[PDB]
Amino acid sequence: AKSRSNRAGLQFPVGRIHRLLRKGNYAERVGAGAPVYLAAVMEYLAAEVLELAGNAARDNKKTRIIPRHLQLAIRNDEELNKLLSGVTIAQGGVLPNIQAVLLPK
Amino acid sequence: AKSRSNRAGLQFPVGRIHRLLRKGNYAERVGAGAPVYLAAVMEYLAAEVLELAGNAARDNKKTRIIPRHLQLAIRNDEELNKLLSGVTIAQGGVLPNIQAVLLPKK
Amino acid sequence: LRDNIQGITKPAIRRLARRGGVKRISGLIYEETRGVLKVFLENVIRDAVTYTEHAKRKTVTAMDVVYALKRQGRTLYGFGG
Amino acid sequence: RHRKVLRDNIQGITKPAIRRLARRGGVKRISGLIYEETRGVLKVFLENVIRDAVTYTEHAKRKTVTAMDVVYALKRQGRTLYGFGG
Amino acid sequence: RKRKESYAIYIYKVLKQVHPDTGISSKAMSIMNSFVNDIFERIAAEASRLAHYNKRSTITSREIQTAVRLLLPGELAKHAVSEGTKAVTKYTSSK
Amino acid sequence: KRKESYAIYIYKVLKQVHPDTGISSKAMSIMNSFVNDIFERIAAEASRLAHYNKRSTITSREIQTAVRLLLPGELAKHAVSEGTKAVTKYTSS
Amino acid sequence: IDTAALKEEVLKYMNRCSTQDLADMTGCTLAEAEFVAKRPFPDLESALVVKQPRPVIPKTPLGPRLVGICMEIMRGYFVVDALIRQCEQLGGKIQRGIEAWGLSNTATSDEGETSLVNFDQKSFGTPANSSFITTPPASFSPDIKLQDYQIIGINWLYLLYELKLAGILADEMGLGKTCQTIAFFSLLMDKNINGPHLVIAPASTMENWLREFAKFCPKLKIELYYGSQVEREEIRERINSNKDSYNVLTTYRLAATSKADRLFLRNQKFNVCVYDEGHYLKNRASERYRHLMSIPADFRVLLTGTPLQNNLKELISLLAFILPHVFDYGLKSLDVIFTMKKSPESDFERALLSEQRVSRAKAPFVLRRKKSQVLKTRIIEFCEFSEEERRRYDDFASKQSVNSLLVMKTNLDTNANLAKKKSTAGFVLVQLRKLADHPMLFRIHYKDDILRQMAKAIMNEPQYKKANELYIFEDMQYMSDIELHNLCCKFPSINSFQLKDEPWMDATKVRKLKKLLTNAVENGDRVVLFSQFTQVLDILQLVMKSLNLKFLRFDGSTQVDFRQDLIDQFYADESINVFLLSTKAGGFGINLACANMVILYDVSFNPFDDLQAEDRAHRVGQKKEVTVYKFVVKDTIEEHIQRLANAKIA
Amino acid sequence: PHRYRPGTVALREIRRYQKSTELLIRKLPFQRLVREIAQDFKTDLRFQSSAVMALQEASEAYLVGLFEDTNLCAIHAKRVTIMPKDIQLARRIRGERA
Amino acid sequence: PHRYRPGTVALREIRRYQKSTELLIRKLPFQRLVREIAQDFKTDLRFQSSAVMALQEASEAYLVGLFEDTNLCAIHAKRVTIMPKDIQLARRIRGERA
DNA sequence: TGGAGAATCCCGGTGCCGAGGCCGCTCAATTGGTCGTAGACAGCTCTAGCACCGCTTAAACGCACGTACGCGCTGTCCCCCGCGTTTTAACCGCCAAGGGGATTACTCCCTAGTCTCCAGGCACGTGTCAGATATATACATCCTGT
DNA sequence: ACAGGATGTATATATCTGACACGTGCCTGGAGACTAGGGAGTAATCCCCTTGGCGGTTAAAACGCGGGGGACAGCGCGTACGTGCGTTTAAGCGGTGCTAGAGCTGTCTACGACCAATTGAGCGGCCTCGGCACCGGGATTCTCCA
Repeated sequence: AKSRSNRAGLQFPVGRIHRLLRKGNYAERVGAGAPVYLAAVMEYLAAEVLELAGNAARDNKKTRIIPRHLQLAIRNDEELNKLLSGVTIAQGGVLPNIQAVLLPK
Repeated sequence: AKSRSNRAGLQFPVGRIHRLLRKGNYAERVGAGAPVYLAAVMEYLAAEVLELAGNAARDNKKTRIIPRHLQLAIRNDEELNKLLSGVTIAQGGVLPNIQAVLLPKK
Repeated sequence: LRDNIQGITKPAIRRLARRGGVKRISGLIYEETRGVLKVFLENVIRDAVTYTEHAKRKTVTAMDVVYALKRQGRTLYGFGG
Repeated sequence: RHRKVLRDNIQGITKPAIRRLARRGGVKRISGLIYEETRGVLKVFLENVIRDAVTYTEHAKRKTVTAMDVVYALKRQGRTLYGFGG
Repeated sequence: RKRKESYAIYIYKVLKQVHPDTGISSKAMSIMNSFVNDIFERIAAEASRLAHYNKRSTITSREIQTAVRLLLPGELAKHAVSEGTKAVTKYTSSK
Repeated sequence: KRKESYAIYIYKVLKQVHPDTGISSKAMSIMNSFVNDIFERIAAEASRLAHYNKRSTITSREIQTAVRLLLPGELAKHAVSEGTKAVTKYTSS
Repeated sequence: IDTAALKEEVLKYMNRCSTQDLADMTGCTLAEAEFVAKRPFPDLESALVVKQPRPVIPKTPLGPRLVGICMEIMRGYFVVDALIRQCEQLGGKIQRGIEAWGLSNTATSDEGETSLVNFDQKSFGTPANSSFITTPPASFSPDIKLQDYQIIGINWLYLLYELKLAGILADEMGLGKTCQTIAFFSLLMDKNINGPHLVIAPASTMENWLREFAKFCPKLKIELYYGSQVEREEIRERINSNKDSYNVLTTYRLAATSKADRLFLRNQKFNVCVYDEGHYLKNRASERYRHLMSIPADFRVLLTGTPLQNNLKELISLLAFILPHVFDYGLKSLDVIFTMKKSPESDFERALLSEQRVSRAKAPFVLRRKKSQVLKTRIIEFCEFSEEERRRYDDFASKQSVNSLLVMKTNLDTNANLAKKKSTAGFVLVQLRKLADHPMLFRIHYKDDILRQMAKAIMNEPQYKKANELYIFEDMQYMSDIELHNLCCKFPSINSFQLKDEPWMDATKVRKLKKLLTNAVENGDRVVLFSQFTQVLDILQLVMKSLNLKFLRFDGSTQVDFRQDLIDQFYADESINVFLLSTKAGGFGINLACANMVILYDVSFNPFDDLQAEDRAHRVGQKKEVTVYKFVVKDTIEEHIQRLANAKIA
Repeated sequence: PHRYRPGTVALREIRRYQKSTELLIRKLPFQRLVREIAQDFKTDLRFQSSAVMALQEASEAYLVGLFEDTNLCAIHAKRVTIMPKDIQLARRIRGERA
Repeated sequence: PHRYRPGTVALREIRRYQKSTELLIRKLPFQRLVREIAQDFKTDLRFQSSAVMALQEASEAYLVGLFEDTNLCAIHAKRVTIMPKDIQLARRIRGERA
C-alpha cells in the first residue's frame, strides 16, 4: 500500500505523473521507473529555481515570493535563462538593464 | 474495390497514411475522413510547390527540377515562406540580392 | 471619436519605452509600433477564435490564448497551460 | 592502443573561405577583424548539436553517426534541413 | 527483398498531373519526401494537442480543418478547406 | 468540481529549502504551469526519441537522454544525478 | 487431405490419450486438456458446446479453437506420414543401390543414417550392376589415392545424383567430406557433367575448398562466386554472359539474404549444390534452407558431423531437404505443428504419435559414418613444464584475481544486481589461456622500464613523428616481450637489449612441441601445429629458431582464392616441417595425406572443429603413423575449459 | 518652474519600470481594441477579463524586447534617439516582416 | 596589367555565388575540425560522409543568414565595412549567444 | 568624353552517363465484414458570470514653448582593405584495404499492461491571522546651479 | 569653485485579505495477480567507415598597394523632453441579465480488432537521353583615356 514517492523519498507524485503519461498518449509502453526519473528531475529544477526566488525575496527581505522575484531568479541566471528564454512571464518585467549611451552627457 | 485515395480520386497512400495515423501515437482513435483531409491538403501544398518548381525549371529551361527551383519557390511566395521560413534546402543557396549601399560605383 | 488603433496613446508608448529603457524617440515611432503590435496580436487572436470555434464556444477563455502564444512561441506561465 | 589525434584545424576554415561565404553572404567590404571570430560562432553552434547528436547515438548504442542523426540534431533548434534521407 | 516506402511515386504522380513534360532531381525528390513528412507530422502534432485541449479521444476531419487553419497561411487555408471538404464529400457521398 | 494542480507538491519543496518564506498564489500558478510545460516538453521529446529508436517501451535511459538533449551542461549533470539519486532507492524499497 | 477421418482422429485424441498427451496433441493447456475431464466427447460437435467457462463471482469457445488446432495437427501428421512413406520408398531405392553394390550398409533407416566401412565386398570391389566405381576419378589429381570410405562416398553421391533427389553425407568430420565432394565433382567431370555446380560455405571454410580445388582437382574448371557486392557483380557479368563454361563459391546468407544473388544462382540452373554444416538445413523453420532448396539442382548434398537429435523440426527439415516434390509441397500444416515449443505442459515432441513419426521418418539419405568404424590415435599427454611459466601462473593469479566478485561497491543509487560481468572477461580469459601458453607475453622482461630505453634511442631515426617520445613507449609498454623481441632486434637504433638470450628454449609448451618435433625432425609425420592466438603464432614463428629451423610462419589467409603459397612450400623432411594452422580455418576438406600429426599448441574449449579441423588425420589408409595431440596445462584455465570433467548415466 | 535636465526623469522612470513590474496600458481602451480586433473574425465574442489581462501582458512583454533590441541598434547607430527603421531592422533580425 | 575598381569583382562574385548553389568549404579540414570537436566529447566515434555533407550545408546556410543580417546592420551603420560588433549585435538581437 | 579591349558572358555542338523512366514480381497491406462500446453527439438545464448599463473622479492625457541637445553635413586623413602575384600545400582523386560495427534471426522473460478494494493522500470549503500593502514622517543623497 | 532643493527612505500605524490548516468526501495509486509480447541480448555475419597512400593541382598565404570609406569633429538645427495648465475618460463601483459555458443524462455509431487477397509497389535491372562538361566562338562591359 506504500506509495512510490516516499519509496523514492521524494515529493513529486509519480502516480498521477504515470496517469497523465498513460492517458497523455506519448509513448506506447510506459516504463515504471521512467516517471520516477522524470518527477525527480522536475523536483530538482523546481527547488533550484525556488532557491534563487527565495534569494531574491531575501534581497527584498520579504516573505512572499512574487512574480517579480521569479523574473529576477530567471534573469540573473543564464542556463536557466537559456532554458526559459522564450518564456514570457506574467507580471514579469525584466532586470534593470541600463546601457552606456542611455546615461546623459 | 476503390482505394480510399480513389474514393476521393487522389494520388496518395491514404491507407498507409491512415496507418501512420494509427501508429503515430498521437490520439487513440482516428476518424475516417481525417486521412482524406490531410492527404488532400498535402496534395494542395505539393501542387503549389511543384507548379512553381516547373515554373523555375521553364525559367531555367530545364527538364529535371534542380533544388534551386525549390529555393526560388520558397523565396518567392510569402505564404510559402511564411510556412517555410525555418526550412533550409540542401544545395539550395539563397535568393540573389545586392543591397542599396552595395551597388557598384557610378 | 476614435478607432481603437488610436486607443493606445503615445504617452503610453513613451512609458513602454521607459520600460523598454529608451531615452529619446522620434515623432515617427508611434503609428509604426501601433501597426506592429496590431498585426502581431491579430496573428494569434484569430487562432484563439478558431480554437473557440473548435471548442464550439462563442466565449474566449485564456487557455486558447496561451495555446496560440505557444504556437507563436511566446510561452507564458501564470494562467494554466 | 595505437591511435591518432588532431584538434584545432579551426583555422582549416580559411580566411578566403570566409570571404567566399561573405560573397554568398552578399557583403562587399570586410574588415580584417572578422575571420577569427566566426570560427567560434559556428563552434558553439556545432557543439550545441554535435554532442547532442551522439546523445542520440549513445541512446542508439551505436558507434557510427547517421545523417538522420544530423537531421534529429538540427530539428532540436528547428533549423530544418532536407534531403539526406530527410 | 529489401523494401521501404517513399512518396516519390506520388510526387511523380502529382508531377505528371500538373506538368507531364517535366523531370525532377532525385535529390529534390528526397527534399519533397522529407517535406511531406514534415507536412504530415506538423498537423498531426497540432491535432493531438487540440484533442487534448478539446478532451477528445478521437481525431476526425473536423479536427484537421481547424488544425490546418491554425498552422497554415490564410489563402492556403482558403483553398485547403475547400479541397478537404470536396475530398471528404467525394469519399463519403460517392461510395 | 475537483480540479488538479501541483501546488501542494510545489509547497512541500518550497518548505524543503526555505521553510520560512512564503510565495504568491500567482507565483504558485506560475510554477504549476512551469512544471506542466517542462513535463510535457520532456515527455514529448522522449516519445520522439522512442519513435526514433523504434522502441515502443520507454525506460529512464530515455528520460536521461531527453534531459541531456534538453538541458545545459551543469543543469543536465545536476539533473542526471538527481534522477539517478532515487530510481532504485524507489525500486529496492 | 480429408476432413472426417481427421475429425475422428481429433476425437480419438480427445477421448484416448493422457492429459500430458492431450495438451501435447491439441496444443492446449493442462486445464484445457482436462476440460480429459470433459472427455469423452461423442463427436467434435459435442466438443462445440465444450467451451472452457469464465470464472464465477462469489470470448472464444474451446470447441472450435481446439478442434481446428488439433485438426491441423492431425492433417500435418498424415502429411508427415506421407513424407514418411515417400522417404522410406526412396531409401528403399537407396538400399537397392547399396545391395547393387554388393556391399555392407553398416547403418539403417531407423535412426536416419547410412554407413559403410570398406568396399571389400577391395576383395569384391565394383560389381557391374552398381553405381559404385572402384577407381578414383582422373580429373581428381592422383597425388592422393582416395581411400575406402572416400571412394564409397563419391559413389554413394553418384548414386543419389542418379536418383535425381537430394542427399546427406553426414560423416563425423574426420572423414574429409569436402574431399569426397570435390572428388565427386571430378567424377562428374569424368562422367561429362561439367557444370554448372554450386558450392556454398563460410569464408573461413573456403580454405580447404579453394585450396583443394587448386590441388586435388586442378583440371576441374572452378569459378569463385565470392567477393564484395561489386566484385560478385563483376563475377555476375562474367558468368551471366557465359564466357566460362565452368564446373563449380559464396556463403549461406550471401546466397540467402540478397535476392540478386539468389536470382543469379537461379539463372545459373545448377545440377548439384553442396551445403557444408547446414544448421539452417537443421531448421525447417529457416527460410535460408528454403532458398537453398530453391536452387535449381537435381542433386543437393549436406555435409554435417553431429548425430541427429530427436527433434521433429530437424528431421522434417532433413526429409523435405532430401525429397523433391515435398519442398514443392506447401507443408503449411507442418508449420502449425512446429508452434508448440516443447513446453512442460505441452511437449509436442513427446506427443506419442510425433515420437512415432520421429522413429517412423527415420533416412537412408544420410551417409553418416563414425570415425571409429573407419579408423588417428588421440594421444592425450599433458604439457611438461619449466619452472618459469608456473612461476607467473601465481603472478597472474593476482591480476586476473583482482577484486571484482565474492563486498559491495559504493553508488548513488541501490544498483546491486548489475555487477556480474567482470570476471571471465575476454582479455583476462585469453590472458589465462596464455598463462597456459608460452609465458613471455607478460610484463616480465620488458615490463615498463626497458621500454623508455627503447623510446630513448628512437628519436635518432626517421620513425619519429611530432609526438612519439611517450607515444612509442605507450605503444611499446602494452606490447610485451614476445612482441618486443621481433622489433627491438630488427630496428637498428635500439639494440642494447634486443634479444632476451632466448628464454624460449627452457619453456613448457615449446619443449612439448619439441618432443613432438621428433615426429617432424626424425620422421615424415608432417605436423599441423594448431593455435588460438596470433601472438602465440608469432611465438611459434620465433621459437622454431632453436633446434628445428622455421621456414615461414604459416599465415591463416589461404581462404580467399585457391591459394597454395604457404602450402606449396611444405612436405620436406625437417627443414620444412612445422606449418601453423589453428582452429581459425574451416574443418571441411583435407590437404595431402602427408600432414597427419595435427598438434594443438593452443587447445579449443569447444568440441565444434576438433572433430572437423583434424580431417587431415582420420583415414582408413593415411600414409603414415597418424596421431592427434592437445597441449593442456594441468591446473590453469586450460584444464578447466577442457571438456573432460564428468559424464552422466541413463 | 525649476528646469530639469532631459532624460533624468526618463532615467528614474527607467529605474522605476525596471523595479516595478506592473501593467502599463489602460484596460478599457485595450479592451475595446481587442473587441474591434475580434470583430474582424467573428462578431459578438466574449472574453475573460483574465484573458485580456494576459493579452495586455503578452503584448507589453513582446514589444519591450523589441524596444531593448532597437535601443541596442541605436547604440550601434551612435544615437540615443530611435527611428522606425530600427524597428524594421528588429523585425528583419527576428524575421518577422522585413 | 589592368586593376579594377575595388569591390566590383566582389559584386560579380556575389552574382556568381548567389547564382551557384554548390558547397564552398573544403571538405577535409572542415571534416577534421568537426571530428576533433566530436572527439572532445567522446573519443573515436564514426559518422557518415553524407552526415558530414549535411553538416557542411547546415553550417553554410546557418552562417549566411547571419551574414545578411550583419549586412543590414552595416547598411543601418551607413557602412560597407563589416565589424565584429555587427556580429555581436546579430547574435544579440536574435538572442543566440550575445 | 566615347571607346576599347581584356575580361567576361553567352552559346551551338560533342560525346558520354548517369540518373531517370520503365517494366517485371512478390509480398505485404489494404480493402471487407462485423462486432461494440464507449466516446461522442446531442439534448436539458442552470448558474456563474461577462456585458453592460450608469455615477463619480483622478489622473493621464494633450498642448505651448523651448531650447538644447542630439542628429546631420561635411572636411580629412589615414589606415586598413581589396586586389593581382607567387608559392605552397593540402585537398581532392582515387585506390586500397581492413575491421569494428551495423544487420537480422532467436530466444526467452521479465516487464510491463490490466482489474478491483481500498484507504488514504488529497483536493474543496471555511475561518484565520498576519505580511504587506496603505499612508504619513522625519532623515540621506543626489540633481542642478556655486 | 559647495549648497539649496527635490526626492529616496527606513519608521511607524492600519487593515485586511491571501495563506493555511483542517473537515471531508472521494477516488485513485497501490496491490496484486494475470499475462503476454516487446526487449535483451547472442551470436554470427557483411560493409561502410576509417586509415593510409600517392600524384595533381586549385587555391590559400603572403604581399603590394593605393585609395576609399571610417571616423572625428564640428556647425548647425529642429524637434523632442519637459515643464505647466485643461481634460477627460478609465476606473471603480454596483445592478441586471441573460446567456452561454458548463455541466447533466442518454442513446448510438464509428472506429478498433481481426482475418483475407491482391495488387501497389518495391527492388532490380535495363535502356536511354537531357544535360553537363568542353569549346571555339559571337556578343557585352566598364576601368581607364580623349
